[PDB]
Amino acid sequence: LRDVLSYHIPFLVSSIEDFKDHIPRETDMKVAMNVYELSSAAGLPCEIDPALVVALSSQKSENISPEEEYKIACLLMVFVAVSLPTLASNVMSQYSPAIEGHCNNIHCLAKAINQIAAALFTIHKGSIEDRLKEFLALASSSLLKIGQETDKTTTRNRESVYLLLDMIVQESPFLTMDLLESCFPYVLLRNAYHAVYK
Amino acid sequence: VTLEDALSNVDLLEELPIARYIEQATVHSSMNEMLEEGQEYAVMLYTWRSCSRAIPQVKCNEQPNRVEIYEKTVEVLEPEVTKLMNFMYFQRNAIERFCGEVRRLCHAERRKDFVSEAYLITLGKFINMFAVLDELKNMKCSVKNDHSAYKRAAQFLRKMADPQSIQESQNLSMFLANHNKITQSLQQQLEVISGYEELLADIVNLCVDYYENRMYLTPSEKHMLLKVMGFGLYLMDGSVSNIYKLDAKKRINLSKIDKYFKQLQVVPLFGDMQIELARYIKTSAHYEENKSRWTCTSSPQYNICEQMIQIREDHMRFISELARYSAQKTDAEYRKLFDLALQGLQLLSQWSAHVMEVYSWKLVHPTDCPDSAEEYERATRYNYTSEEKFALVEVIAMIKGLQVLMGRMESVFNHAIRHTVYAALQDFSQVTLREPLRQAIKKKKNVIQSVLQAIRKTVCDWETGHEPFNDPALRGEKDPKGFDIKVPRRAVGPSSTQLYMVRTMLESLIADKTLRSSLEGPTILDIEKFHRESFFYTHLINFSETLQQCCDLSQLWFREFFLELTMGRRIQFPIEMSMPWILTDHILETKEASMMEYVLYSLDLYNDSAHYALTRFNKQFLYDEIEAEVNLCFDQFVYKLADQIFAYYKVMAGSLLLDKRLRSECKNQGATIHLPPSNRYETLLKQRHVQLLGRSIDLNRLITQRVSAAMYKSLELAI
Amino acid sequence: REIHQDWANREYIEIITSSIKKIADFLNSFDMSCRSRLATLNEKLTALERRIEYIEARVTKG
Amino acid sequence: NELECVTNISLANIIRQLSSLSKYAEDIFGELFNEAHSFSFRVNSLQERVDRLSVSVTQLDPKEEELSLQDITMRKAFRSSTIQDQQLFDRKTLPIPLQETYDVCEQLTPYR
Amino acid sequence: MAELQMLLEEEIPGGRRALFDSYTNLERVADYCENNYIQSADKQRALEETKAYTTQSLASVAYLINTLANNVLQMLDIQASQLRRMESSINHISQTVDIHKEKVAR
Amino acid sequence: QAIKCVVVGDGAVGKTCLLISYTTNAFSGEYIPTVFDNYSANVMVDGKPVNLGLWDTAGLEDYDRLRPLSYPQTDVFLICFSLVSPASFENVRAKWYPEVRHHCPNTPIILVGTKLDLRDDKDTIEKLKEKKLTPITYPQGLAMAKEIGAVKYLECSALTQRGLKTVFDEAIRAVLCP
Ligand SMILES: Nc1nc2c(ncn2[C@@H]2O[C@H](COP(=O)(O)OP(=O)(O)OP(=O)(O)O)[C@@H](O)[C@H]2O)c(=O)[nH]1
Ligand SMILES: [Mg+2]
Repeated sequence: LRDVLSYHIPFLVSSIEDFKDHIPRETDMKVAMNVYELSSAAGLPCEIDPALVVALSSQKSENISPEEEYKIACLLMVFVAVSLPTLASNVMSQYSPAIEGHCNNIHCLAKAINQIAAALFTIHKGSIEDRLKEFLALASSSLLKIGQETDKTTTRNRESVYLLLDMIVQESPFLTMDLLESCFPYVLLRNAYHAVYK
Repeated sequence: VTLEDALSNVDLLEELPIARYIEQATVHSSMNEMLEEGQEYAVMLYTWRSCSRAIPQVKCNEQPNRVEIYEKTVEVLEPEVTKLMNFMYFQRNAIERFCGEVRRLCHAERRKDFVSEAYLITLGKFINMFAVLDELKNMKCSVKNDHSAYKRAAQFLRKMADPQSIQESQNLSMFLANHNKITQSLQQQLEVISGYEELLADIVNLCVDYYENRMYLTPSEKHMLLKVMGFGLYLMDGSVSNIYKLDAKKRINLSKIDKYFKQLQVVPLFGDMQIELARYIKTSAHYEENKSRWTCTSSPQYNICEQMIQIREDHMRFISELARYSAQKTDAEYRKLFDLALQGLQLLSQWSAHVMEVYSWKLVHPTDCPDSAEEYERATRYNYTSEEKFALVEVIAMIKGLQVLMGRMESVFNHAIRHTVYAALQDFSQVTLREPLRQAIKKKKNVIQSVLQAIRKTVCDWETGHEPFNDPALRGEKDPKGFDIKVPRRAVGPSSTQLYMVRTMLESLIADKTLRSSLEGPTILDIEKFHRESFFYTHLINFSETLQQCCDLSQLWFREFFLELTMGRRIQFPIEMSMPWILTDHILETKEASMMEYVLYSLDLYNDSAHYALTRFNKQFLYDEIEAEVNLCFDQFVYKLADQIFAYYKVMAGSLLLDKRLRSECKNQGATIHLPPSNRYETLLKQRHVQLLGRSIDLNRLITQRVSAAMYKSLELAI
Repeated sequence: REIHQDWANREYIEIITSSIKKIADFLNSFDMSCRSRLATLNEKLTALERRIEYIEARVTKG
Repeated sequence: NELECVTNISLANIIRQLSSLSKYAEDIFGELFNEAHSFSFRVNSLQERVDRLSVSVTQLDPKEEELSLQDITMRKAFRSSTIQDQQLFDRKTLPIPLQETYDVCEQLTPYR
Repeated sequence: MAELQMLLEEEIPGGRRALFDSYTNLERVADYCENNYIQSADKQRALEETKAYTTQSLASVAYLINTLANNVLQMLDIQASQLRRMESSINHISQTVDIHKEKVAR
Repeated sequence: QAIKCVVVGDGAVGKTCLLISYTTNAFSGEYIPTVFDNYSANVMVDGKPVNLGLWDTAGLEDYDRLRPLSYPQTDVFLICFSLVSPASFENVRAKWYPEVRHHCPNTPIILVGTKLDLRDDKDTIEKLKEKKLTPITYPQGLAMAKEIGAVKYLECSALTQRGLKTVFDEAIRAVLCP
């Protein structure tokens, strides 16, 4: 949509780009959401998707309270991170250069985690950078653990999960390569890339 | 103003976004100072270049500038004869001292007295220094020609020369004339002494034990042991001593040496030169009639391709174990850091040894490629395959990746190492030595008393500043049942003098009635356990120096030895035959995605070579040559990288925009369009810290300029 | 005894040397970080300089 | 005691190392300041250019626009700057610390 | 704006001058303490004096480094802010030019 | 691997210019007499690396007390005579054959001429004719070399370096192969 609209209504697209890019950070969330919704309608790549936030905000039940919902959201990332190493035993998790991903579509978990975390923690006001940092730290520790042993069946595709961590850091804007280097050397990722390419 | 206040200011920066061993100790130091001077004379010879070519030539006797061309040659090559005088004087004195030391130590007292282990290693390094210097003098040729030109010029000018000057000049010419003069002089002065073969056997036996038990941490020491063993064997053969008779007497085992030579055949002496360990055996006097005993001469395991699986597995497991270790802890944690640091250094040394040994073997074994080519071309360029080059750069990248990690943890490593050594030494001295002291006190063992007291007085630390007076061991009576003593805890390592003295005393207790016959089982078992565990304490204390020395790969560029063999028709080899460029060029031309990210690790080798030359060689023309080579090498690398990046992206866009139905129909017909293989230029593009020759280079800017020009050209072509 | 005094003095040296090493390590890291920030700043500056030149040429008359 | 003298020598060496560290920091700060000062001049010059352009562009009169003939190509086609940096590792562009490491080490045509 | 030129030509040159003065002081004090220890009859007092001097030097050096690093970071941040403001003005000018051109084409 | 070569002959026959040209690729005319000199080279012959130590001996009558010590522990002997000097040619028969053989009887001997470029020069041969001397020719050397039992007879010219690579190449072939 962005490519199509670029050569159709350049004036409106240019005004939107300037409006979004130069929006002050100190502004409230309501105005920012309005800008993102308009930006999304224009096809721009907003970091936070207003549509996801709106869809996720329509939920309620008997035992729902703000404090327990926040705890559930925080615990969801921990569960995902601890479950990530289990993919190493999957045969269909073989990364291939011809696909730049995996046959089981596990390379899209990076954007799924980022979008889900951003929407959940902007609804509940919780910080995003700190939460993502904790998720990366837990994932890095677990990924190092699984690679420590030498079981053939359990670690058949350990390289594939390593590339997933690299994808998570790259796609995530709140996460920088400096944090990954502190918690995960880039040497392992380099070796994984060589092994799969072979 | 105070240590605590200064530490707080520093912390703010971090948040920002017996007289018998005294006599031997003095002798050991004297030999060490001589070895350093010998390496300086060895470096002077290796960095020697023909200065006579620049001197103008005279074709007729009527030249107005004949006298002046001779003045010139003399000034220029005067500073070079003076150092030759010093070198000849140094080697003459060094041989005299070595022979005298052997004369002192070969007396009948040897049958009773034992000799230290560090001393024997020093002697081995001494003879190795003689061997390398002899090779440098023998192989070098420009030295003799330069001296001859200077002598002729002086004679023509008659620089008012006197009787002693001509005698010295004639002596130097003969000294450089004689083949293997150093070896012949040493052997002649050593054959007179009777029993020198026994001391040589002890040195060889010590080297075998060290090599077998992995008693080393740096590749240089590993190669030194083999060189010492080979040189010692060559010296043993002669008109007085025979190795075969000694072997039949069980004094020396030759099977172990043969197996080691078979496994490893080539070691580097100094610089690009190499020595075949089997050469010493070939030159043995008694080798002709007993050549069947040695099987290492006949020539299978240097294929680095098949040795990469273990390297990758070892690299991954160590990194995984280490990455989790990125306000006081238990001694177990410090011990784990001690073990991890030792394992990392050992792994780095093993990788470095593999790379260097493969390079040395390939150089010694040239191939038999066009009809016309230089020896360097045949030795390096055409002896390497694509798989071989990829493996070498992979090992180099792993070495550097682990090196940077260890350097970052240097602070934590240093604290753990210092804490562990202090605790182990104090606990051993204050507890493990109580029982032997009690036994010696109970039954008069004055000899044991002196050594134990010296060990417990040189390094022991007392919390109260004095030795307790209630110790049962001192009084000689058996201890109750505990008399527990709380040793102090701190992070500081023993001094070099203290560590050497305690080790010598500790290892003097254990020797081959003897002084070891009055000790029980458990007492010794701890003694040797500490003896074999404290060797690396000094190495680990200076972690930074050990790490850089272990990860040194500055010998992959120097080629002075091959330049001399070109008969002076070459100033320096072209960039095509240097190893770092070959590896980089091969990666770029092949455009292999797997090895794309390893190119940078193959280009910073120039930094290591430049640092080694400046720090050790103390020469400048080598640095200038490095900069000139890098100047064009980087430009070629940038040009190729930009061109392939632009082509790869352009084809990707074209294929991505192409219709899929047409592609499927073409594939069914039999005219499928092959897709473009993916690459990994992502890391290269984002790089902005290409450090080379102490300079920061923005690779992104250069790639942007090339791509911008290419895009403009394409648009103009389209129109 | 002199031995205890030597141990204390050497401990003083060890902590001081460690402090010196920490300062040097931070100094190197700070130099690298500032240079990277400096490099990216230059990249934007040159891009702006090119863009303004293009705008001036587009609008200049004669 | 010789131990006291050895310690004092160690303290003197520590002072020397601290002084060396001070120099290793002074050169870095000086180099960065000199480089950043150049960027300040470049930014200031660009600011003046933009201000002039803004004043010029806010004065355009639409009636003043004129178009040339369709068959006129005499206008000088605009060309963008294409300066590609090269010979990067040159002796002149060497860091002062390398200079001290250089000069410290060791260092006939008319009659040929 | 004024604070910029203030730290350009008042802060960094002063720090470099302080660093040079510190270097000379470090060399002079080390020589004095060593000469005092050899000459002084009492050695413990000399040992304490040099310990105080080295601690003072270390604290001063760390303080100088911290202020210089903070000043450099502050200077870089304001430069980046100026650049971002410049980019917005350029974009507005470019947008103004392109609408002006379309009106002439229409 | 290492071959020791000593060159002997009459004075002013071209042994220094010969060795200097081989090692440094330069020539000269000045005559600086030589009590002793040393030169070295590293060349590959028959596909193997060979180190060539070269020893220069004075031929002047007076300096006969430093010549004998260069003889022992040698591999090959080089005898050089000037093609434009019959006196040097006969000295090989009168001497330099017994002198080398007496000190080293079982060592191979290489005999090669010198000053080949001057053999065809008319000016030099004419002046030799005023002395009633005639230059040596190729067959004469063949007979002399056969008489003294040398391996080969070759000819050289340092100025033109026409046959100066061959003489050293064949000298190594004389010791390493047989
Ligand atoms: N034309 C010509 N002249 C030569 C040649 N070789 C030497 N000469 C000249 O001969 C002179 C003396 O000959 P040398 O080569 O010095 O003789 P040498 O063998 O060293 O004998 P000594 O007289 O004992 O020193 C030189 O100064 C040259 O001028 C040659 O190949 N051609
Ligand atoms: Mg001569």
